[PDB]
Amino acid sequence: MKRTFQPSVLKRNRSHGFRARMATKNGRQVLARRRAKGRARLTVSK
Amino acid sequence: ANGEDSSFGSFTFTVELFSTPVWIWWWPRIRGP
Amino acid sequence: MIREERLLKVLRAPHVSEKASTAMEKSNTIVLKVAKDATKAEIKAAVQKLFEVEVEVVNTLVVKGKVRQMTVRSGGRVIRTSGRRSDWKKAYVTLKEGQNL
RNA sequence: UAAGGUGAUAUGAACCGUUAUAACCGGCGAUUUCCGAAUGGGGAAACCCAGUGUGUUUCGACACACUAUCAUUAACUGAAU
RNA sequence: AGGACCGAACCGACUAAUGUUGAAAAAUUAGCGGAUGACUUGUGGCUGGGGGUGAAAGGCCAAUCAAACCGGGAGAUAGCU
RNA sequence: CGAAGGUGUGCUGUGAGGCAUGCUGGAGGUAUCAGAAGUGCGAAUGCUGACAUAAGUAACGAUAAAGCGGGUGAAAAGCCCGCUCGCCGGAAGACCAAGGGUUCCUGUCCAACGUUAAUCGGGGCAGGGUGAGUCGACCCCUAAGGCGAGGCCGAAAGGCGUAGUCGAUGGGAAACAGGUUAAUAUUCCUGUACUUGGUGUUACUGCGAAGGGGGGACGGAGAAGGCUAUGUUGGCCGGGCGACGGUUGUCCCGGUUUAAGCGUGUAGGCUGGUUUUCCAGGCAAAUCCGGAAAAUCAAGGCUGAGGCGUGAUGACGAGGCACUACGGUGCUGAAGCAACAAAUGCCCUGCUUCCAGGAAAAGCCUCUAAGCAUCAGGUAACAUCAAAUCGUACCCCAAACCGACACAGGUGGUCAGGUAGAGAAUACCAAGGCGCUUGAGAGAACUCGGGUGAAGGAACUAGGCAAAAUGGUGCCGUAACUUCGGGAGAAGGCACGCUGAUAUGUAGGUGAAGCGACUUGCUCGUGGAGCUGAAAUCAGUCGAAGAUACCAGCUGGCUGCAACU
Repeated sequence: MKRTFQPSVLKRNRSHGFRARMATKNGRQVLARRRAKGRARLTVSK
Repeated sequence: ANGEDSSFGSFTFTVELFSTPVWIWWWPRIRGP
Repeated sequence: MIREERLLKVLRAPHVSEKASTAMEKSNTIVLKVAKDATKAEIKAAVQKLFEVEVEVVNTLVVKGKVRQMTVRSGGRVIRTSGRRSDWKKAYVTLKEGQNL
């Protein structure tokens, strides 16, 4: 059966990547929270 | 002469445990409706 | 033109392997480790100047590093660590007719 | 300030030093890759592609600087008219 | 010619059996329907929660849907256990 | 010279408890009287950790299957080598994209991982491995869409959008064949090519746009015809003469390969051509496009598979001859042709037809404007240089991806050999790849998946559920009803094998030499060698049975509902 995760690097980066987070102020607020928590990986960007 | 590896880069085996709730059908089970 | 300091930077080491030895003894080809950002023109100039040989052509590839695992002890306690070896660039330098080291 | 040092892992190796210019500590400097407001254009962060000058060249090319947007001010020029 | 016919790929899912701490959180085996079309499929894109989308079933919206998920108001309130 | 804590013993109080001291333990503990509380646990399907029980029980993950000999080893059902057997074969083979990220190859190890063992491994450790002007990305161009200077809106945040700028799943330049590594190859080597750009020299010259015009540039279906990939047979070459009757021949086995490029330009497709004059059009102007006249020849041009030549007296090549560590390496090397059959591939972005009327932009060709004028630029030849950077291992219908698993599931593209067959169905095979990581016995009930059953034949049951049955091709024949198409494969029948003859292989298909013409070769007409080859009829013949397996409609009658896909 087809499962929900159907990976694609281009779609991954376009949806949750660093430049996508930086494009809006809500996404920029996501990054600030993750910096405050001290996350080792800020985004899915790799 | 052979030596000793003394590494075992897989010696520490991390162990977990998790499960999932299971759907059961109860409709003829019923003593009612 | 490439300055001489750049040339003294771009060459890292000869690369030793049986593929390298066979290449040298078959095709007059020299295998080196080079700076990861060294272009083929830079490698050509560096070999031609620092080794005093005449170069036919340069072929390059990037080698991805592997994950290496070993332990470090930190205050009477051994902890397993993991990390990736750094990437490096390999040059296949074909010599016209000269003899190298 | 000094008889000890070259951070932990670290043993070792090769060395440095012993009144003073070894190491360590503080003030002031220098260097400070790439991404990131990121600002030369673009982009799927850490990558792709330039333009204009200045200088160099063994004619293959190379080095450096500048080039975002907005606000205010000034100079120049300047549509319907 | 054809939302034409029989029938593989391909797309479905009518019946039975098995399975039901499964090989599998919906499958397998034997049959079954469509198979040039209102078809099917890859790769991108757009629509966001009282909102979307729906050849309409309260269907589907990441194994969650008569109002998703995450975090917060929050130690809601609980004449009940 | 032994604190807390742990573990026994004795004593003691009405109780919560207290005291003493054996052992363990190895450094802390606290009279008394006050003071403060995270102050006392058996329960809350309480929370966390550890350990039981069922129990050495179920299970060990497709019923494709294994058996021996040798090797290594402490140990071999499982590893290696060999010989047999079995399974897939439009896949269970091969190559990728996506995704993964070293799983790749070599050496070592067997703790853990692997549903068993393990000497083995996609496991641990170490070392190695990815070579590009031509493949891909990047790059030029744009779709859907996104972002968007100014702008227009909006309590703020922000929304929309113009110029523009991004955005492939689409359009824009060029390499093939052999050889080679344990692991890469259109990347390395050998041979033979090609593209774009820069810069010089020479010769001849009108060049010059964010502008105009061409082009790129486009649907579905259907039907040829011409070919090729590929296959079969013959010829040729090399080998063979049979563990059991026969086998010097209408005998057996194997091989008969060769590319990009360059030259030629033919089956086919499209289109009249060439001059001259003129202009309310192409935001301006044009010699280009569009339009209108006139003359003169339609005998011109674009496009285009394949064949042929060359590439190539080269490469490869059955097999021999040597060495060997028996892995494998080295040397040499015959023939290398024809006929027939051929695609879903190519001509073909064609042709015919239909209506539902089938991207864009750049590269490319062309025209001029401003401008430049003996410059600069353009064209051609030659020379020379430059083509950077990143990817390249390996899996890829799967043990490397998505499913928590070495999970019977899911996953887009490409290739497609033989005999039967309409076929990419199906059966058996090739190349290639596998026997599915627990085995060994036994041969109870019962369960599962199947085979066959006397007599009966739906009596079963809610119900013919399930099973059994039917099943192909050709021909004959086929009712009511009907919207005239249907109903309809209605129903129901019959003939099917093999051998010989018609006919030493027929009808048909293909078609060589020979010959005739021509506009004189990739020509035309005639001819019929050779090859291939149904179907039918007559006669005979074997079996219980000739669509013999796999494969492959059950049929008919009356009604409800919904027209129908």
